[PDB]
Amino acid sequence: NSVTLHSWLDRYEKILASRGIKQKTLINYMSKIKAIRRGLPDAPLEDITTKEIAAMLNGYIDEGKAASAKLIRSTLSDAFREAIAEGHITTNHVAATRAAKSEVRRSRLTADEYLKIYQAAESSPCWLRLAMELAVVTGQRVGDLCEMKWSDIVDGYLYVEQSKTGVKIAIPTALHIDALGISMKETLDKCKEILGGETIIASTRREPLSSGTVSRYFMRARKASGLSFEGDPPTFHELRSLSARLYEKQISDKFAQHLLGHKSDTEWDKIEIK
Amino acid sequence: MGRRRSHERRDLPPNLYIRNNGYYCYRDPRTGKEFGLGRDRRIAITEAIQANIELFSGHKHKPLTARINSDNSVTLHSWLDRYEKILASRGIKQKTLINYMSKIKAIRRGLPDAPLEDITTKEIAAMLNGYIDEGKAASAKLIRSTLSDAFREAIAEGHITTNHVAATRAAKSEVRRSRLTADEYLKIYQAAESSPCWLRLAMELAVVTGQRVGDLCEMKWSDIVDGYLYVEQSKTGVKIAIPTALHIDALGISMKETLDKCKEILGGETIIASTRREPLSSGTVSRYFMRARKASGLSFEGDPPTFHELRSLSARLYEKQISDKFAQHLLGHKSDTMASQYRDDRGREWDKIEIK
Amino acid sequence: MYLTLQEWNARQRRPRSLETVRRWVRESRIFPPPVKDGREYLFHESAVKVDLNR
Amino acid sequence: MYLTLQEWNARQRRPRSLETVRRWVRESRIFPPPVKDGREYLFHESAVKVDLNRP
Amino acid sequence: MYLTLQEWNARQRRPRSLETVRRWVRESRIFPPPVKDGREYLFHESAVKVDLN
DNA sequence: TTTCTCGTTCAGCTTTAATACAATAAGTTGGAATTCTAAAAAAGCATTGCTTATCAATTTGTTGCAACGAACAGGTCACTATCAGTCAAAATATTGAT
Repeated sequence: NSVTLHSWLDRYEKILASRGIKQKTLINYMSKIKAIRRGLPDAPLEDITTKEIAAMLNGYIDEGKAASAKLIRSTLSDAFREAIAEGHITTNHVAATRAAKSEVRRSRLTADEYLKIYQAAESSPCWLRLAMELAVVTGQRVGDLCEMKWSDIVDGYLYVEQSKTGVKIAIPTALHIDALGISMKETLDKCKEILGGETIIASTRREPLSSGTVSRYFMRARKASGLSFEGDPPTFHELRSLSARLYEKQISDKFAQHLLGHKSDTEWDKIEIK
Repeated sequence: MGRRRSHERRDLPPNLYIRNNGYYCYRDPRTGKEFGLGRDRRIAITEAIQANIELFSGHKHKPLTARINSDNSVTLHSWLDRYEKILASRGIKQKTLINYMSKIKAIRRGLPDAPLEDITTKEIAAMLNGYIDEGKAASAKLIRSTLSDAFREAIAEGHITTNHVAATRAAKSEVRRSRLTADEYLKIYQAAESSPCWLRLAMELAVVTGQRVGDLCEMKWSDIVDGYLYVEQSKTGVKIAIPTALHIDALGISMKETLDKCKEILGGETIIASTRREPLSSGTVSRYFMRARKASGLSFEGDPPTFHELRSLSARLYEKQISDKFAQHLLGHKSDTMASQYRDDRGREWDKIEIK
Repeated sequence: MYLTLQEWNARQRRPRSLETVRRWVRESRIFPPPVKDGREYLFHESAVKVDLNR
Repeated sequence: MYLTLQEWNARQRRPRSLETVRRWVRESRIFPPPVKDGREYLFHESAVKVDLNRP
Repeated sequence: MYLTLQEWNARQRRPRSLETVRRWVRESRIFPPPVKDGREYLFHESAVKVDLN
């Protein structure tokens, strides 16, 4: 015999542990499995009906967390699909449901807003301002900005190894944003004088900092400025979105794509005469 | 019967017996005859025991944790034989049909002889994953796809009602075929001196035309008219005309200059012929290209490039040379999905960004 | 995956004496045979009993 | 890739003694046979003990 | 995983004689039915004495 | 003494990019086996007085090895009785009509 839902979810986690994926990634799925535990009773898989699955799913959709429902529904479905592979059951009662379409409500950042936040970051340490200008001049993600060492800079270049995708690019130390008044070179040297550490962005103790504190302190200066938005207040990651939006009208669109680390393509167009 | 049990079969499998000469012979449930196989005991029984993989002859089966659902039917190893009779009527090129047979053969020595509604999804995964642990991931994907379409056609003929293979996932390859730069190009062409002369000419001709090695050995001196190079790809079927005015400065190779070299040194009916003035195969051209690769001494990360990689290097060069739309029509490729998945680097060269 | 004579007898419908386990091997009552590797048989992960009679 | 005397025995179904493995090498109970290199023996990746006896 | 004839009857409320229990086997009065190992019968831990008629 | 001060991991959430699904058509890469071909080795070329083999006709000791007579497989057909398979025997359950 040996059935039951929970018993399977325990033998399912080990399966994903051999899939060979990122660390943080494996953790994301685990958090989804635990939610299913306290979301559905402990009984054989062949007993679980599609109704109970949608009863728990919609429960997270009404609470406002529609995005979470999508992942939990997409993860719970994979468990059953791998369960059938073992010969446990015969059908996937999760493929009968429908994922709730969620729309991104995280507002973007403009030029005026950024200037209002940078000045409000005065009460904050002396590395936040540097992290802001750097994240906008390089347009890189907060994750790699913390793993940047002064050894990466080679003859006027900036070797950056993206952790997320894995793309490898080299941003020259000649860039400059013509809208806020920031220069790549002047920004880097400003970090070598003020900060002074092994990494371009360090702490007051001359030591590397986590990527969870760089955007954390940025939030404090966000609510301290006193700016209202529509939806969810922008974050530190938005500096990356603002970076490209500026470089597209400062140089070229093909430049913003190469700066971010993209390869493929994927508002108010103009109707030319021809 | 006359002889139900005996003191000789007492140490022998159901099939196979022993004569008065101490010899053993295995019966045949198709005529009632037998062939002499073995002089020893633990050998004839250890031989007449794997054909004995199918005592259905009593015994049934059951793993750890499972359900029940069956009745009666027929074999299945035979279905793999009837499936081949259906694929030969689907009108397929003489090269793709062979690709399927090789896979079906792997399914033969993979899954046990068994009815069709017996082979559970778990059994198919045990064989599938077996090829993954060996590294052959790209193979498990084709074996699964083929074994999947086999059952699909089976259900459409009143034999099965489900497709257990659709339950299991397919491996995801990563393509570990390293690319070839322009610098490593000259390094190979320089070591191609020990090899025949047609190699270097077809090596440059394969980078100046950016054509396939297969169609590269199909071009004749009659396909050139008014300065054009009419080439008919066999893989897709696209038809293009390559101008004899092309040129690659990154390597210093002129189109017309390379063509003439194959008219004097080589000579023959085909642009690229052998020393015997005869057309070569598409497997011999890329064959000798390997020799110059290993003799070079250069090292890569993963799997060494190939002669087909020249087609890729040709596209990357023409890109910066003239334009992007130019290295798209020449390769006889359309759409807008591979044009980008053929310009990448795949962990080799850094994508440097310039002020432009 | 191959197991020993002791580990194999532990994963059966009913564990018997080691003596009886050795007997089955000698009498060839298991598909496939253990194959002596040195001085200790090595059962296959799928090697199950068959049992004969007269 | 060639494994050593210890490395090879550390990958078998049942790890034995170093002196024991040395005995097989002398009894040709190792197919294929290891190669002499320096002072130790180098076995093959797919090297597995066999029984050169037919009772 | 299974239980011997004695180990199964000893757990019962009214442990009957060996013969009587062996008779409920040939009369299929025990479901799930027991399997014969070599000389003894190994029932299931949940096997009960289904008395019908 | 007592208070000022920062980085982490946890957990319930939200967002950013690549890979989709399948049948179709080859391409690659380590050898295997037949046949062309230059590379090697044995032999012909070259020749003459002197050394060694050529062989009958018939008696006597010697020996390789086919010619057979049994025994141990080597391979196919028959002994001896009911498996192996499918239809009818024998009368009413179950179903259809009064």
